Amino acid sequence: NEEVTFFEKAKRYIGNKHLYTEFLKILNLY
Amino acid sequence: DSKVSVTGLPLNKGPSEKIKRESLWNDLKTFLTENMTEESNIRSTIGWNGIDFENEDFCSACNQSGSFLCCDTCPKSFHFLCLDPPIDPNNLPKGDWHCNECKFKIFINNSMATLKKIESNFIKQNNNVKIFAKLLFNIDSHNPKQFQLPNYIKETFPAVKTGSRGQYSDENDKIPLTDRQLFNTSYGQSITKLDSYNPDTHIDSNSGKFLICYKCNQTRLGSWSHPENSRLIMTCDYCQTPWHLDCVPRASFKNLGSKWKCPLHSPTKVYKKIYKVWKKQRLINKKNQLYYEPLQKIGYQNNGNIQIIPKITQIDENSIKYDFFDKIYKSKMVQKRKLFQFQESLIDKLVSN
Amino acid sequence: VYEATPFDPITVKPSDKRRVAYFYDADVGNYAYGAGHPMKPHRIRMAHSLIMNYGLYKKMEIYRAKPATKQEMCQFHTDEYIDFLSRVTPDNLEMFKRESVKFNVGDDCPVFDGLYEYCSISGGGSMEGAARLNRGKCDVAVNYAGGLHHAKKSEASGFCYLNDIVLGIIELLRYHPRVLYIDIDVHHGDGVEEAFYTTDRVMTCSFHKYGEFFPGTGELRDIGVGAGKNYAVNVPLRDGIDDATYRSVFEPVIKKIMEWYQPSAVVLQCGGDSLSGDRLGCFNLSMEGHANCVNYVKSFGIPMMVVGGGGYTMRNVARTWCFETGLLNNVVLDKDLPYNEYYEYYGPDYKLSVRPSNMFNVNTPEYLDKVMTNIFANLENTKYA
Amino acid sequence: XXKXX
Amino acid sequence: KISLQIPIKLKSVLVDDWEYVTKDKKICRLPADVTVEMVLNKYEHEVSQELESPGSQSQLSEYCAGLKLYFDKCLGNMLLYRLERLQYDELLKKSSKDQKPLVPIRIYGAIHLLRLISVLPELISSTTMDLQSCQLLIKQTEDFLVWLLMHVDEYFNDKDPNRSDDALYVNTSSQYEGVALGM
Ligand SMILES: [K+]
Ligand SMILES: [K+]
Ligand SMILES: [Zn+2]
Ligand SMILES: [Zn+2]
Ligand SMILES: [Zn+2]
Ligand SMILES: [Zn+2]
Ligand SMILES: [Zn+2]
Repeated sequence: NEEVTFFEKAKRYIGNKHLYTEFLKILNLY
Repeated sequence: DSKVSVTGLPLNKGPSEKIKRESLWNDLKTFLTENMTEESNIRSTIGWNGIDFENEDFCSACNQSGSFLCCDTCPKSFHFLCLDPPIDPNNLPKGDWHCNECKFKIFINNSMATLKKIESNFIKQNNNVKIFAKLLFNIDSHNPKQFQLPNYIKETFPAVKTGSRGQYSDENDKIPLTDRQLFNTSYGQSITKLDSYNPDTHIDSNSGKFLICYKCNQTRLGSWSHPENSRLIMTCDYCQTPWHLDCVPRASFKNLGSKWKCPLHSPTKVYKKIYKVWKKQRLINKKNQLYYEPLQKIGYQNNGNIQIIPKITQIDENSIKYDFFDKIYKSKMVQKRKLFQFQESLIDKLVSN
Repeated sequence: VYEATPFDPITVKPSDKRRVAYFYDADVGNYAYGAGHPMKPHRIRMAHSLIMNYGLYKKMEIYRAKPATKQEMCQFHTDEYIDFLSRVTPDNLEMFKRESVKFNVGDDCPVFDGLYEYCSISGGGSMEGAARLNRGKCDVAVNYAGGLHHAKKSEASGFCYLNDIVLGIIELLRYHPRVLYIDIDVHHGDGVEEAFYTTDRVMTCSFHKYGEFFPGTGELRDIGVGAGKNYAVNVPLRDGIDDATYRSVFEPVIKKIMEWYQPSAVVLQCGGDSLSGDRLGCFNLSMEGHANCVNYVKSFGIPMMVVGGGGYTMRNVARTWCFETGLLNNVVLDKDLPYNEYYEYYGPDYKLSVRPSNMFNVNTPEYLDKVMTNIFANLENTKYA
Repeated sequence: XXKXX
Repeated sequence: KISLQIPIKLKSVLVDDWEYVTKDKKICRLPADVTVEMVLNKYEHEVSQELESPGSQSQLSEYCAGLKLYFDKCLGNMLLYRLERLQYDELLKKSSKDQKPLVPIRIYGAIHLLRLISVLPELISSTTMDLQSCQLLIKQTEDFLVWLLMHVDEYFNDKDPNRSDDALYVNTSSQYEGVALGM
């Protein structure tokens, strides 16, 4: 319900695509 | 006494007319001391008593510069540690020093029929290891070398380049500074440290707009009727994200050693501290890097070596979402049931009294 | 937690009257590193003349510490390095070509003449200076020929062949539990920080310029290892720092250190290449913004030991050292210089003041906020002395 | 590198 | 010309070793815990039970003995970087002092054997062997390489000399680097 909103908020706030990719790589490593 | 000093002329000589023309317009109380100083030896440790050719200008082995022991027959020169076996620079045997190759030649008397003879006898003797016979015979004809990887090994990884003196470089080397030979000359006080001029370091070179810092979301260009409001923007060398020097707490411009890396790249080495090591491979290009797209999405582990699509595992944002949420949910509930069981065991142990 | 402040003049404290001892060997000034190297032991002679023409000899005792022996030098350095230093000379140097590369004593630090004797004078002055602080029998100990804070255990670096600050601090540690060492040179005191990097009995604190600058050590994240973790403070700054900014950074850090560490003795290295118009430094301090640090460290009232250091312009260093010694003796000296032997070095004004430039200052308030917040967060863990 | 000379 | 196939994991091991001995200024920790003799003895003692025919065993034993002799004779000549020749000299000194000759197979680990293997094709192509014998040597070396790749997790760990201890590499002081490189 709200976690979809969390991931969309992160995708919006990062603003870029390479930065969002690096963010997803950090999340995968964890 | 007539020999010139720092001043330009002999010491017992006044200034010339050229210097005085181009440099012109047109009792004391430390007599004492030998009366007031009295020695101090109050310290604790005062008990302690207390073909006329010339040799090359580089080593034949490592191909570098230094102080060489040279060979008379051939123009080779070697460092002292670059020999076999290494020689002490003090206790050097004088007399005639020859290298391995010239010594081999003078030993065989420059006759290769004798080379036939000795090599045939050698291969007859080394019958135990007959495969390594001829090899074991050639090693004695070569001057020493240093190790350098074969080029069919260095070229498997394309981000790897041999440095100037055969050193390792891996794309994190910024570059040597070429017009920083031009920097020793410079434009006057217009420094390479990037001081006193930041109107055009806040402006995107190609597009034309301003570079906006990632953390504070402003390009503090200041105003050059008040230059104390500028804030020294710098861009990352990999993703080109701009940051202020006061936001990434750095106080420098990275100019010489390596490339500066934004806080927005994940790791390249971890040190889990549980301690274990890397989850990141090397870039094996040459078009031998094969990818895999697993048929199961929400459980695949495979490495920390993924590639994100809309051996390297191809994974998508949805599987990352699900894996993150699953991990945190199950760790949450497991730690909560552990605390639950611990506290209930505590209550039955305390009421047991 | 930084906040801007002005710079009010220096007024001495009438209560803090300390029996100062001054160490000077009339031979140290005659040993010159080379033609054109920027190191002159002549700047220690110049200073002394000023100190003697202002009448400051009637106020303190003047001594001449007996020079260190090869076996009091090896309390820190190794026997091979000290033997090399004792044996080498500019003529037999070609015979020592393997130790000139091992011990680094050929060209940045050259072999010039009576090098062993200069090192002996420095070390003996400082060990003796510190030894008179332990025997109960001084309050401040001045020795300007010391302050070679770059020399390592078995290597010379930075024009320094013998680390005598370490010998002095070892001599201090025989009676004092905790010792503090403050370094206000423009460089990093890398030898003193290396020698006491894993111990919780000496706390080093150095304010330096960090960048692509010699020696390239001393980041904010170097805080020690082992039992001496959080007992090493590095404050890196940018070019052109001024008196008010340096004051607003210096005083809170040092007050916090003294409140949580509670040292038993101090050692302040007041090398003056952080002044304006130096040959190697990049700061923009004046004479009084440089002596305010000494006055503040003297405020707290514990046994103190002031040593020399760098300084590449001779007149600026001479005048600053004279002024600092004067205010250590609880007087502010006149600004008109008296007639002394080196009167003509101090043109064109012939006054006791060092002038700053209009250089641009790049140390913003938010950078110093971040630095001081990190430093205080670290220091929070050294309280229970 | 080093300090000047 | 001769061609040898090396697994890419061992190629990355070699590139890592080239990175360490070069701009990281590290040397190896000697005497190693697992030397060349131990690796080759374990390999031969594990494989000799594999195939039954006596000829395979004779060839295996001859290859291992020749590899030992050749590493002994080649290590100082061609297998050392320039930073690691001061270590070689110090070992040679402390050996000659004790009236004992240096035997490199009982000191040096598996990374130097890997160096020798990688450099083998050029040494083979510089001699005047047969072609059958070159291909026999290459076959034996490729079999050894796959066996060693099966054990790569046992001889080539990463342990950060700077962090805990007993890694396969050690840091050098400025005196070692001054006398070794810049002399
Ligand atoms: K400093
Ligand atoms: K410490
Ligand atoms: Zn060489
Ligand atoms: Zn020759
Ligand atoms: Zn910002
Ligand atoms: Zn970046
Ligand atoms: Zn300095």
